[PDB]
Amino acid sequence: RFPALLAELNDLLRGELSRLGVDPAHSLEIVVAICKHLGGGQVYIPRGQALDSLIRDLRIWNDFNGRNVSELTTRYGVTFNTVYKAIRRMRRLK
Amino acid sequence: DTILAHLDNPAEDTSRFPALLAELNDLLRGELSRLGVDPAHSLEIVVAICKHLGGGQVYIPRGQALDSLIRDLRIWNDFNGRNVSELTTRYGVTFNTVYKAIRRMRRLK
Amino acid sequence: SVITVGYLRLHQCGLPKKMALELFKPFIYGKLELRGLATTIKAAKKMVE
Amino acid sequence: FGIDMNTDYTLEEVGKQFDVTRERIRQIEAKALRKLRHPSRSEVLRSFLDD
Amino acid sequence: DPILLRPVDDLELTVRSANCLKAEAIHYIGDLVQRTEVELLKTPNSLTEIKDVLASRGLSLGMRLENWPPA
Repeated sequence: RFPALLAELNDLLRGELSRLGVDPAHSLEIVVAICKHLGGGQVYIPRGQALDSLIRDLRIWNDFNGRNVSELTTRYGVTFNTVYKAIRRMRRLK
Repeated sequence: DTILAHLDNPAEDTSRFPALLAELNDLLRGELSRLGVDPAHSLEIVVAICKHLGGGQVYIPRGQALDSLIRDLRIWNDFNGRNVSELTTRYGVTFNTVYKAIRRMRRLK
Repeated sequence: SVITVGYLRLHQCGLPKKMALELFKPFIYGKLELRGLATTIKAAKKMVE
Repeated sequence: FGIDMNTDYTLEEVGKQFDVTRERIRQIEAKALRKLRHPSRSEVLRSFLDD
Repeated sequence: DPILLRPVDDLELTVRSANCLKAEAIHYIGDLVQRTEVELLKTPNSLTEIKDVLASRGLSLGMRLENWPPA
């Protein structure tokens, strides 16, 4: 399992480096870094729901300008209370 | 992103292995500073790692397996179909190693 | 060391710089630690080197 | 590792204390180690690499 | 005045009031303080919750401020 998995990781990493403008051939040491502080066994890296929900709400309130609550509910599939929570959260930051 | 500055501490708020891979972006952004691009782009890569590599679990080796993998990948990245001798000349390896790398590329799905 | 003549005041002696850091080296380590420019003692040793 | 103690204890020696789990304690050690590899606390530790 | 340049976030106002002013897109405390009471009552749903909170902060609507906004 591990050789093919590592190959997929490396090629996807270098493709994203090319997408980000960096040289793809700099992916290898990154996975080597992935080795040096993470080698030893198998770990589960499924979603990381925190950042995904945060970017979701960020896009939600970016779409919000003054009155699009109905459209936000229709598109993102979240009710108005979540919109209120997001607006309060963006009010917290200055 | 942009607001990622304010997100600096909330990025690891009530977090998990994201924070572990936040360490990754540290290294990544360090190399990004080494690379010359702005380090604050690192999060993009890591969130991409979450979307196209996340959802499962992977076992990681420790030794010569990754050495063979990196040698073979640096061999096969320049293959165009008619440059086997070019690979042998450039990478200082015999025809056996480059042909094995080509077979590695062929046998995958 | 060898002795030599000096303009100095009556209570002053000319100490060369090379031996000054060697003699007070532990004091340099302590002052560097308290001043915060050295994270660890061996880092201070490298710095004085 | 037996730090601050007269002796160390193996996986089976620590299993009988808290829980007999074999891979779980190993991954606990691995998680603690990778947490200690974070460049937020390990900046001072890295200096000790030369010795 | 160190309050005119501050945004409307420093009011700790009610949810209904925090929603009504977004319809007119008020971003500065000076922007709302320039607006008088005779025209802010047309929006639906506030009339009993602004004077007290503004007086607690030493401000009152209807005042005239020049060079606004100073950017």
